[PDB]
Amino acid sequence: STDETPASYNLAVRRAAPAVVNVYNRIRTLGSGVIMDQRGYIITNKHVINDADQIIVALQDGRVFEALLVGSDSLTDLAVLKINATGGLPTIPINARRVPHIGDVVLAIGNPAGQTITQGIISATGNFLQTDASINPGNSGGALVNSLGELMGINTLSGIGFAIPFQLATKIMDKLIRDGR
Amino acid sequence: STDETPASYNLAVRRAAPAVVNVYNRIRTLGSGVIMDQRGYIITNKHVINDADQIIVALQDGRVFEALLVGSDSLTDLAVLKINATGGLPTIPINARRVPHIGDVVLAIGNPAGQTITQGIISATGNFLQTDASINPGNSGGALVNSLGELMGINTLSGIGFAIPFQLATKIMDKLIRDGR
Amino acid sequence: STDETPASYNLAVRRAAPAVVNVYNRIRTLGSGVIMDQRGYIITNKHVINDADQIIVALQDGRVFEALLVGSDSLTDLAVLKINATGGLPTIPINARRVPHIGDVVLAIGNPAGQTITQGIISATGNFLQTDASINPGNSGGALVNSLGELMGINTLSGIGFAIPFQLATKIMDKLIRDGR
Repeated sequence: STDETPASYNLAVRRAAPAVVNVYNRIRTLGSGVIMDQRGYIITNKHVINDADQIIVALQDGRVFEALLVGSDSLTDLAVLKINATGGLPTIPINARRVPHIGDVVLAIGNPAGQTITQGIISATGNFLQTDASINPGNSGGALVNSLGELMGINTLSGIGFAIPFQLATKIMDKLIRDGR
Repeated sequence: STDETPASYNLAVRRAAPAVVNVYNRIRTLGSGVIMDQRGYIITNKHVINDADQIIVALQDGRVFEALLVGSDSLTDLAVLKINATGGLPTIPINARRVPHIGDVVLAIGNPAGQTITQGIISATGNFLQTDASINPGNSGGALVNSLGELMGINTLSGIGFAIPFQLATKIMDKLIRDGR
Repeated sequence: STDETPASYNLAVRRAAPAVVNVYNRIRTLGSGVIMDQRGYIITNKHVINDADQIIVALQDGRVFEALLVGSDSLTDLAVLKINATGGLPTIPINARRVPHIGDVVLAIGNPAGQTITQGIISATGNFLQTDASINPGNSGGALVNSLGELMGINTLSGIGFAIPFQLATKIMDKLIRDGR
């Protein structure tokens, strides 16, 4: 037993969990969020930031920034936030070439802090992406990733949970960065 | 990440999901079902077909047949249906030599349409077979299969779900084909 | 399909399930328990044994002993029991060198009898250890183990379940064996 290695998805956790953050109002805990790029853009659910006097974001490595709302799309309950990149921001691994398949193992990473991670599969490929991984306020707005750590979706609320396919989330983010809502 | 392959049970989905079908009344959605053989026999739960004026079955590939009730067993809540085989029916993979073991990974495949798939293990080998895979109306009457795609059980209703061991389901089906109920 | 082997965690079940036992009052079913050593010591939840006129323990191999309460810690809801070792007691595999990581696959083994086993991962490493494996009265007081079979925690009550890290459980047990509560 000692020589052999336990089955684990910790690899995906190490690669992806650093990029998932807390999101607060100023002090209340709103929900989770995901760092998408070095520029300092962050995706979260619209309902999380719907009534925020001031928005604060907290990484797992201890850093704490203030975020400004870039914009939101009601239809997808998504919202993009912006923060100053110190130089060295942890970003969510993304693979635009990866094709999500039904039955793929997925971890739902959320940060209501500690950090909570649940495991499931893709029930139905994205309409949105379905998974039997628990999706709750604690991980709403966080990332859904495969065993590799590659972003599959953004966890959203409202036995089956829902995430927004990463391809669509990318596109919505871009269009929100350029135009606004 | 791009070079490497995600952990997935999609293999089992491709092998088994084609054989799981919808079941309707004529238009209401009754539940799920499983194609067992080329002859055109289909297992579903008795409660699904309990009050059907007319029974319709819908495959994932787009075909739609009418089904006639062969018979049912109250004790197992099972029911066998019959449809004309076009020539080329997708059937549920079965291995009579395979011995289900506790801890075996299993996918519960149901078709309330899209098609919903959940993942778990065998908690207790069949009394019936137990699994922590979600078993709900959406997948009641559908198939439970291992990572290979081999039929383990027929999902049934009434944290733990229940499926009827494929060995018993086979036997009950045969006896219903010969005698009736 | 027949040549190939199903994905399974049955290995861990065979190695660990023998050591998980039933716990009764004398006849009511109280909960689950875990055999820790050849001496005949057994960990269970304090709430399970809180009001026991007489305590009985039942192994999976058919043997039935009476147990005496060594002591308990309210804070961890743990309780150590003692039974005469026949010679050949099945004990829960323990690895003091093993470091539990987030994302590790874990089976929650409980014995409300049959024996119920559920699967999940470590959401948060132990405060206590979190897992999305179902933790219910049926498996409260039982073992949580990895794919190897190595004890990770003692399942406890009160979408996320809780287990007491095996390192802490070991220490609490020792201190209860020496002093009492």
